[PDB]
Amino acid sequence: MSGMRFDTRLVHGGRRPSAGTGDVVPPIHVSTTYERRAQPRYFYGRGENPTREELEECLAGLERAPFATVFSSGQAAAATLLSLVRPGQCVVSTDDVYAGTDGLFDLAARQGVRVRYADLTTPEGIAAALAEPDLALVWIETPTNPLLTVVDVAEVSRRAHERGARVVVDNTFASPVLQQPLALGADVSLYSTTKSIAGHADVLGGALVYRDADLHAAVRAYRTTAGNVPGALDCFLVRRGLHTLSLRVHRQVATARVLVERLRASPVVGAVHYPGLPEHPQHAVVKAQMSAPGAIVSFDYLGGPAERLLDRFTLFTCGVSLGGVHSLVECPALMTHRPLSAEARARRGIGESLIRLSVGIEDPQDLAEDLSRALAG
Amino acid sequence: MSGMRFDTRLVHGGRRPSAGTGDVVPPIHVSTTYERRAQPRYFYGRGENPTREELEECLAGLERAPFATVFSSGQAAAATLLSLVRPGQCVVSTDDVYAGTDGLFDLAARQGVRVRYADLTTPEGIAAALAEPDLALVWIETPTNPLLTVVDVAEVSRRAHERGARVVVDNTFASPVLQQPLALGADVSLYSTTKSIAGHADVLGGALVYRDADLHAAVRAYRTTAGNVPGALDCFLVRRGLHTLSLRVHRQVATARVLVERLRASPVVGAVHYPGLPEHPQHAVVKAQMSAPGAIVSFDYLGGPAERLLDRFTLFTCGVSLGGVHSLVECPALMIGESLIRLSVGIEDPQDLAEDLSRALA
Amino acid sequence: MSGMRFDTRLVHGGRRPSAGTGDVVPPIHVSTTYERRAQPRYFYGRGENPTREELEECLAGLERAPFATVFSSGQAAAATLLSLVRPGQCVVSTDDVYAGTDGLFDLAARQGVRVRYADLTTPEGIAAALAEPDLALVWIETPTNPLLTVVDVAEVSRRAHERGARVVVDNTFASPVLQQPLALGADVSLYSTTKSIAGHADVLGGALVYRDADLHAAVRAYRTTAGNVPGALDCFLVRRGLHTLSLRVHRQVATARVLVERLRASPVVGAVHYPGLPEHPQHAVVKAQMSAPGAIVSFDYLGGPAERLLDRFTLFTCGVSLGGVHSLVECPALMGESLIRLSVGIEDPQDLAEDLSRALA
Amino acid sequence: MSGMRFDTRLVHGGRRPSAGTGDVVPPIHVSTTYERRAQDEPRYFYGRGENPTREELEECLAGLERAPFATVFSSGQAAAATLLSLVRPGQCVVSTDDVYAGTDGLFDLAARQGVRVRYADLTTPGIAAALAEPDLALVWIETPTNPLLTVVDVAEVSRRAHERGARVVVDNTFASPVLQQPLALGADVSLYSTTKSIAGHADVLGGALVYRDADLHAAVRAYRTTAGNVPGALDCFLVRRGLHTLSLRVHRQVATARVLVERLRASPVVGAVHYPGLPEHPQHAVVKAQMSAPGAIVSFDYLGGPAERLLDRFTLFTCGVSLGGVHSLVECPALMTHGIGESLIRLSVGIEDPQDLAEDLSRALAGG
Repeated sequence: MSGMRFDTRLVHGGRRPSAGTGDVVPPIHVSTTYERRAQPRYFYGRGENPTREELEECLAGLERAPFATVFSSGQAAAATLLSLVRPGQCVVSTDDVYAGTDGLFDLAARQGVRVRYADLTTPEGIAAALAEPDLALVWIETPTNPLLTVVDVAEVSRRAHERGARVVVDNTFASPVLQQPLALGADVSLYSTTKSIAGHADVLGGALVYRDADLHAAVRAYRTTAGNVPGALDCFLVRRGLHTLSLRVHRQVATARVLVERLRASPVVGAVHYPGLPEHPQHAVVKAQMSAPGAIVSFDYLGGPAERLLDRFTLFTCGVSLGGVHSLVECPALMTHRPLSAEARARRGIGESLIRLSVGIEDPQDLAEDLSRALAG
Repeated sequence: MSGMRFDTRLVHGGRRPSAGTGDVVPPIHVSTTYERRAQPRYFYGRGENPTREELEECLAGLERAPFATVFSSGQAAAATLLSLVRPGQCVVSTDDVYAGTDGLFDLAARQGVRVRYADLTTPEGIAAALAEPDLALVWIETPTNPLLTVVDVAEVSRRAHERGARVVVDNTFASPVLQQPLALGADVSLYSTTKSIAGHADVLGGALVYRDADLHAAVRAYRTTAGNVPGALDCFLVRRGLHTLSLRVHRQVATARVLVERLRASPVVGAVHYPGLPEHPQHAVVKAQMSAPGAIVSFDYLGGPAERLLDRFTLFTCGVSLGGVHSLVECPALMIGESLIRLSVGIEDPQDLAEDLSRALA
Repeated sequence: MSGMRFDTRLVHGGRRPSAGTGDVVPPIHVSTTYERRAQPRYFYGRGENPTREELEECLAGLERAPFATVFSSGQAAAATLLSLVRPGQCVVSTDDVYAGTDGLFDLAARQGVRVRYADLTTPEGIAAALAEPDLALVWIETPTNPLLTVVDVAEVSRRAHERGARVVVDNTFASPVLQQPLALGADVSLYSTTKSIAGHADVLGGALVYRDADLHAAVRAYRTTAGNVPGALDCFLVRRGLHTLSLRVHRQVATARVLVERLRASPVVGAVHYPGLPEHPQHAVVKAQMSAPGAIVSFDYLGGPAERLLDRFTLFTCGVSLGGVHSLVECPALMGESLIRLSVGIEDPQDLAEDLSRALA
Repeated sequence: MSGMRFDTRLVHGGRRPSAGTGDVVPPIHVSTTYERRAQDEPRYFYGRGENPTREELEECLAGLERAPFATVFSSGQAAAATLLSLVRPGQCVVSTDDVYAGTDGLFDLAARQGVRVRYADLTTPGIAAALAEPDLALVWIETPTNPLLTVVDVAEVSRRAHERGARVVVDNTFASPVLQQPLALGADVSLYSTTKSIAGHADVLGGALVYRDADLHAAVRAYRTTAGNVPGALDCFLVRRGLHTLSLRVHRQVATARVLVERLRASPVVGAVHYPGLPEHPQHAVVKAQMSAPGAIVSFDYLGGPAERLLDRFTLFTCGVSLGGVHSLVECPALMTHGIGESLIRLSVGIEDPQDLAEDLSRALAGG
């Protein structure tokens, strides 16, 4: 795939043509076991599988990276990377990370990993955070959920590498269509492929994309031992969804922009959060590192109880997750951030009436009409 | 899905709620049999299946039609419709029809059906064609393969209905994104969903979309008896591909236009066939019945035997079929001049495809 | 697979090695299209598919036959075979065929095929039946549904071939574990693989198994033109179920014998139909052509409306189809008026016997 | 499934009715996301946490051991990793010396987290010494062992371990719940690679834990959700589908293994033959007390020359690792997976015809 552009690699990356039969779509390798005398690289499915390898080759290609490793889930990918941090070492992350990531951070702390939360949006926040001794890993999620703030990956990576730390970007929100963490200076891109990469809300998966060969050996050794491998049929569905990733993301972004303007015009809407708004507090950073501002929107609803707003949607689905072809709506205080106390949410800037939209690929006018009907301004 | 626009119907058409569990993507119904005391519409998988029905509901909705029936393949859909023509009756069709369709025509002829091929692009061709006695079915493929000629569906349908005949359009090439045969006056839209509807070259399927309730009973009776039904996992894959149909088709068309301009400037290219060219012999009809001119292109290669060109592609795949995410190239005569080449445009980067095409031609 | 016994062929028949990777289970070929320059037998999925071919090789091997062809369903396999009969020619069939088969016979008749139903259990029935002019096909279902009548395949085949007719046996009920129609002299074995061959009630399929090369060309030409091909994922599920076919059938038969003993001892049961009973009117034929008497049983219920009996089962499932791991019960007249049919699954025989007894009570 | 016998539970365990349509085989729930307003009782939020197809498989597995809980995983390793994650810094795990290589791999990781791992001989009243360890949290029993097929008395070790307050897990992958019931024997957890005989068709990876403790249940589910080592729905469907025929396959495999053992005992190029069913097996009394049949794994010392040459001669047995599937497998632990001689050979007996398998084995042993 040398010289081929992004949209071509989506279709042909890892597409091994089939010797003898010539299948355009590679066959699905379900076998757990391999005949030793018929080859000698394939021994057992937990360690080796061609369908899985083809997906990894495709993902790596999307970032022009030498390596990728896929997992049973996004959580499993994060767990694997975090497992490389030793007791006594430090991970610096931000406060507002994905609840699952925080869940993993809690597990790591109980094994003696130091987790330090920080403000990575200011020079003083960054300097303070990276002053931590034995700093092993800087964990960046950008844009963040659900307030959609962004962290300057290139700048944090520069400062972090001065301290000898590894930098990972959870790039699930943006996808490699919109953001290229390795090109920005990060060491690892982390994905829940469950979201926009597979894109059809019908399979779980995770991925790490990176360039370091020692990291590659460590990641592969842990996956084989921990056994957090995806099934071949799952890899097939992720790979199949991947073909249309740039098509889907481009449509989702265009519709999100339309919905943001509807929200700004509604009398029952307060603050509107979107990386693309000119008045976004980190607009220069968004423009510098995202080719488009994404398909997630959040806003403060002023018109009455959030539960009633959620009940009025007839096209948007009320549920968690994001990135899929079906548009979704949730209220973080009632759903994704319900386990937190009201005081914890207040401290994080997550109001009771904050609403989050994940824009799918439905007709933008249908989505706009459903939103207006629900808002009932 | 009333009031919902096309792209919304692609995502939510037939997206039946799961009571209790609340699944957004409906679960895949693989069971061949059903407990009778637990219900009473479902008896046996060949007759009834919820996953298959959801796909049919989606397809019917894309044409705002009351009925759709899916099949194990496009050929099976065609066979089913053709089975309704009785011995002694006549089918009139476009001359360049799909070889499989012609294969079916040969079978029908051996059953006492009269098959007549005709030029349906002229008023004289149509009048001559539709003068056949016992005319039961007019079989229109438009645009045609591989010269991409176009037939006026509304006009042929008007004349055919005066003779009481049924009109089917094989709408595989254009897809319902670009052409709406029922809205143009046809009685049936026929699809190989194997091509652009499923779109990922990993499943076979067919479909009929139509409005007549008597036709519906006959089509379903034949499918149940002949058993040319698709599997549930196949319906799942077709339905999954359908979500992105308008995304894929719009991209394929945009890139086809880019390739056509590259072809027109190549000195080893002669005639270029594409419904979107201003000088296309039926361009007025294209503008009237297609919302965009499609993703299939054909052209005369002047540089020698087609094999010389075909061996040089490094991104296009040399193989048959069309409509998929992977770009395909073939020589119809090998796989209509000896050096006529047909392109099926996929969703790769247009500049990569244009470079591969230019490299092969040079 | 030469020299390998039946149970081995179930596991390794058509199990083509994967060059390079060495997969023990062959990978699933979903691709509809093939690169021409990368080979040249594979052009398009409706015509050619390695996963489908592997299943066909396995099925042919189970009857030591050169050819097999699989289809989207048992009905499609039957329809394909029926398409070879010309208007004006005659098909002779057993009177007790599958309802779907009767549906196909009606379709064929509306195209000018003559269908004659006959008693193929007596010498006079056979002689009368096979006297039809232009006899093209003799259609044997044995044991029959739902009365479990049995037809002597070797004898009918002998007489039919004298008349130049082709003989097909619908071998769905028995499966190739219990009955081998080609070895008995028939020309074609027909299967709904939907039933015991796939065995898990989760995929539709059909198959024809035969030896004639001209028939092969005709069958494949029709399948390609009619497009009644199965998908690769479906072929995968059928092939996967096939591994355990003899294990499942042996268990089902053993349990069926226990249930038959229960039925015969019930005061609310009249006639009991089962090929293995000494008093079955064709028991000598059963002993000569079936290695075991099958897993299907039917009987007359005398205790009241069939619906009342059906409602009382708590383990048997009330539904159509047969051959699967789940035991099924149906009333043919609703789905004599009081005839009940059992399809025995692989549950514990004592659990199934208790359920049947509670229901009859 | 109350009152139903084992073979019935294989077919109907977890076979949840489909409201409205009445599907006999439950539909495959592939959706990762769930509509919140569509649930009378809100149980499904997100696929990593909840999935009906996965739950039906778990319900079936739990039912096979008459246990209240089961949890399935992306692999056997992931099931083991989950259980091992619950051992805290400062605590001790005691294990059978000859454990599965992957289990040893996990033990190495745990040791780097401040867990003390002690290997022991649990076949002799070895047990007392082993269980004298301070802070003993977990006793890890694999029985029969691989590849020498020695057996550990589960009830006895469980008795001694519980006096010390330790948890007892049995890796029951080799025997399967058809032949051995660790929870009925006194253990706290049954651990499976369902990749092997439970799925049985060598076409899906999976793992499982089966247990009774509700506090354990909460911890195991919390870890699986956070670590994300969950299986896909299509994989659960394939494991569940394979499970239907589990007792049929195992009974056949055992019968054929007994035939092969007799063939092996008659060979001039075979030394020691290892099989739990042999009368002279050193733990024969324990085998009879805790296994309903002696299993489908056989190993033996090959005396005829280099093992690599022997492996090349099989034409029906497949040379490869893993076990329990419908296809018979052969390996040489010293050359492949690993008192294990250079010429020790292990057979995993499949469901092929016993006479075909015996002839292939005899042909390979004879050479020529």
